[PDB]
Amino acid sequence: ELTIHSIASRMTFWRQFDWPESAVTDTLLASMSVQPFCIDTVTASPVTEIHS
Amino acid sequence: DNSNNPVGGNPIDNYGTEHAPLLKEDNQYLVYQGERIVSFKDLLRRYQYLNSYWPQETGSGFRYYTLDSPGMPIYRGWDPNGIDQGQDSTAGNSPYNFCSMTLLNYLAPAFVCQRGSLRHKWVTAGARVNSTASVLSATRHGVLFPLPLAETAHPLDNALVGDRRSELQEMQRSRLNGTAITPVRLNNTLEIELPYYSIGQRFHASRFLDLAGTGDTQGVEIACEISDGGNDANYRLDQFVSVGEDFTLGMFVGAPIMYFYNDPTAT
Amino acid sequence: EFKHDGLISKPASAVAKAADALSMIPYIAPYAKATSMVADKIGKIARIFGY
Amino acid sequence: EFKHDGLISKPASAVAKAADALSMIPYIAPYAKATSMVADKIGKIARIFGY
Amino acid sequence: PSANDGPSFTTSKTSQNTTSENVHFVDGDTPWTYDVAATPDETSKLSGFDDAGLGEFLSRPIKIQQYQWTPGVQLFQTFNPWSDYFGNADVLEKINRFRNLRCKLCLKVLINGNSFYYGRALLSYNPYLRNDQVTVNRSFFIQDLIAASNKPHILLDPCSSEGGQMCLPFIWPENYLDITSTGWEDQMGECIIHDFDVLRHANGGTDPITVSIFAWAEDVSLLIPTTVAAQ
Amino acid sequence: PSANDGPSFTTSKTSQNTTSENVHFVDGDTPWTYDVAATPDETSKLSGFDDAGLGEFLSRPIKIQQYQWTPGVQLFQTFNPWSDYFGNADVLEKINRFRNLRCKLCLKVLINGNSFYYGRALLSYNPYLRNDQVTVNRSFFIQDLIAASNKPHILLDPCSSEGGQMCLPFIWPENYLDITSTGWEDQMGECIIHDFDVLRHANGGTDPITVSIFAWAEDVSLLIPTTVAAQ
Repeated sequence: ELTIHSIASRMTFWRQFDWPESAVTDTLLASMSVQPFCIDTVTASPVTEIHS
Repeated sequence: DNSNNPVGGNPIDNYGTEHAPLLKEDNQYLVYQGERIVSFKDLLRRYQYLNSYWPQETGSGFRYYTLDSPGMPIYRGWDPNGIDQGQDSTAGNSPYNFCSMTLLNYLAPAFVCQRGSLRHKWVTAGARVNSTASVLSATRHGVLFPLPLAETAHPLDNALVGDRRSELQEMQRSRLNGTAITPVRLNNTLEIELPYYSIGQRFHASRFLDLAGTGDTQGVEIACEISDGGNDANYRLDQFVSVGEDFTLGMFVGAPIMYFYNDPTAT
Repeated sequence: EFKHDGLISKPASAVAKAADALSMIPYIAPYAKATSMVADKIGKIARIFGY
Repeated sequence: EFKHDGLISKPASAVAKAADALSMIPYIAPYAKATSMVADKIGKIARIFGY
Repeated sequence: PSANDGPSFTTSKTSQNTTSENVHFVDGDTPWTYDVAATPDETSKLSGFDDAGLGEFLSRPIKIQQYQWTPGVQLFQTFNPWSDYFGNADVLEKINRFRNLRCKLCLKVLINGNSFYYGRALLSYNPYLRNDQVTVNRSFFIQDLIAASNKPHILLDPCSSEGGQMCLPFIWPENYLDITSTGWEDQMGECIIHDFDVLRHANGGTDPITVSIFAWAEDVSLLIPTTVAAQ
Repeated sequence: PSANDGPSFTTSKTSQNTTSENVHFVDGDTPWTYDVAATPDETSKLSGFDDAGLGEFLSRPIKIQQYQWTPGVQLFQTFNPWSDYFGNADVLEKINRFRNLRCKLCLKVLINGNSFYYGRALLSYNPYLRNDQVTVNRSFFIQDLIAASNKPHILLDPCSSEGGQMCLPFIWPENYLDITSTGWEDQMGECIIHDFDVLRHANGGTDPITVSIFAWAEDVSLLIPTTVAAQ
C-alpha cells in the first residue's frame, strides 16, 4: 500500500453543493478545477485546518 | 539544372587525379597526432574551469555560505546583467563576467534546441584555517522557477540553538531534492550531475545568453561553512563544468555574431 | 553500457586501423539512449563519435 | 539479494521499455522478505516498486 | 538527395503543378525546396480526441429551445428548428465561405417530469411550407390537434417523462439550397407544440418543469466555396 | 416496425445513450422516434467537390505577402509566416472554439522575372526565437548574409525566375501550443528576405517585378473544444 497509485486511487469525499428550487435551465450549480490538489480548509482565527 | 541550389554543388574539374586522398591514409594518426577527434560530443566531456567563488565576501561571523548557480555555465563577456564590474571603453564601468569561454558556451547559441544532464565539479582550493570541519554540499532546485545566480549567508553562531536550526531550515540542503554532501577536510570535491527535469518540456532555448540574471531550470545550490577569521579570505570554490551523457543539441542555424577582446581591468 | 572496466575493451582514442570509418554518419534508432545503445548497435568503432 | 555489484544488472530507474507494467500490483508471498524475494519472484521489473 | 546536403536537411526540385485544397499552381519551372527533415514521434499528439472535429462541426448539438410547463398553464409554442440551428452565432462562422448546404436536421426533446404530474402535449412538424396557403399557425384550438396528428409528431408527457426524437428530412425541390440568400432556412418546415389541456399535479405542487429541444444536422454536404458572407 | 405504422414512416424506441460529436445524452428511459423514411437517390448531390472541404480548411493557401523589386532598389523585408497565416480573418473563424493547434506551415515563393533582369535575394527562416538573444533583426548589412545562409533558405532570382518552397517544421518545446493565449503564434520562427546587392536590368528597363509569398498549414491536429474566443 505504499504504491502511489494505491493511495491516490481511493475515492474520497471532497465537497458538497446544493441544487435549489429556484434553479432553472443553464444555471451553474458548481465548478471545480481538474487537478490533484483537492483540499478543504477550516479557519478559526489562530488555527487553519487543512483536510486533504 | 542545379542553378539555384540553396546548398550549391556543381563539381568542375580541379587539380587532382585522386579524389579525397587523405581518407585513404589509414595509419596517419600513428605518425602525427596519436588520436582523432571526429565529434564534439566526445570533446564536450572534458571538464573545463569556469569560475571561482569566495565564501568570505557575503556574511559575518561563522556562517553558512550558499550560492545559487545555474546548471549551465554563464557566458564570458560584457553582460548587461553581469556578476562583476569592468572598466569599459568610455573610461567608466559596466557589468562583466570574469569567467572562461567553455566549449559548451561556444557551441550552444549556434543550435536551436538543448536537452540533457550537466556535470559539475567543485574543487575548494586556496587557504583555510586549521579549525574547519565543514561539509560542502550540492542540492538541486525546482524546475518551475529559475533562480538567478545569487549569494547568501546564513548565520550559525547565534546564542539560541533554535535560531541556528531555523537558519539551517532556510536552506535547500534540508529538502527532499537530491543532495550530495562531502567533508572538505577529507575529500573536498563533489562531482555532481544535474538531471533534466522539466514541466512537460522537450527542450529549452539554446540561444539564451542571460543565465546570470535569470538562471535555468537546472540550477543548483552550493553550500559551505565559513568563518570570519583571517586566512579564510583566500578560501574559494572552483567550478569545473562538463556535459552529461543524455545531452544533445538541436538544429544548427549558424554561428552567432562573435566578439574578440581581452579582459578589462576589474573595477 | 554500465559495465565493469569498459575502458580496457575500447580502442578508445585513435587509429585502430578499421576505425577509419570517420566518413560514416551515426544512425540513431527512434528512442535510442547513449549508454546501452548505438555504441553496440552500429559497430565496434562507434565510440569515436562519443557514444 | 545481497550480491556483488547488483546495481549494474538493474534497469534501475526508468523506461526499460518492458517496464511499463506500472499498472500491475505487486504480490507478496505469505512470509516474503524484501531482499531475497519478490524482486526475483514477480519479474525483472519489480525493482521500480522499491524491491 | 545529392549535391552538398547533409543528414539534417534536403534540397530538391518539386513538380511544376502544386495542388493544395482548392488552389492550383501551374508553375513555369520546377522550384527549389528546402526540407528540414523534421519527423516527430508518437507521444506528441493527443490520441482519442477525434470525436469533436472541425469537419463534423454541424453534427454538434445545440439547445435550440427551452420552455417550462407550470401546473395550471398550457404549452402552446411555435419554433423553426432550421432557423434556430443555422441562426446560431457559432455555426454561422463555419458555414461562412460556402454556398451549398443540403443537411438533415435531427432534433431531440427532453422532459424531466415526475410521477405526480400528468397531462400531455403534441409536438408536430410541418415539412416544406413555401407556397403553403393552408396548415394554419394561429392561436390555440383543440381542433388543430386533429390536423397536426398526421404530420410527423411526438407525444410528450411528464408522468413517464420520456420520448422525443425526430429526424426531419431535407424535403426541398432543389438540391443544395443556397446559404448566401436571404431567409434561406426559414421556409423549410417548422415545429409547433400544442397542449391537450393543461399541466396538472396530484399533490397540488406548483413547481414548473422544463422541456428542452436540442437539434443537430446529420449528413452535411457543404461543398462550394465563395467570397460572400453567408447569412 | 410493428404497431400501426405504414410504409411511409416508422415509430421506434431508440437507445438510452445518445452520442453526437462531443455531446453525450444519458437518458433515464428509451425515447420514441418518428422517422419519415426519407432516402434520397443519386443525382442529388454534386460529386467531385471533396477537395475544398471544411475539415481541411487550414490547408488552403492564402497570399501572406507581396513585394515588388524595382531596378535600382533592394528587397530587405521581414515577416512572420505563422503570424500572417493565423492572423487572417477567415482562418480565425475556423480556429475559434478550439484550443490545441500543432500545425506545420509550408510556404511558397513565386517570382515572375525576365531574361534581362538579374540579381539575387536570399530568403531565410529563423525556427524558434523565444528566449533568443542572438540572430539580430536589424538594418541591412552584407555580413548578415553569412549567418542567414545556414538557416533554412532559398535563393530567388529574376533571370531564371524560379524556385522557392520550404516546409517550416513545428519546432516548439511543448506539443499542441494554445490558441487562446496572447501572441500564441508570434514567437515561432520568422522569415527575412535579404538582397545581395540590388535588382538590375540589362536594357535599362525600370519596371518593377513582384515577389509573392503564399503559406498554408499541412498536417493540422486541432482537437480540444472550448468556449473562449481564440485570438
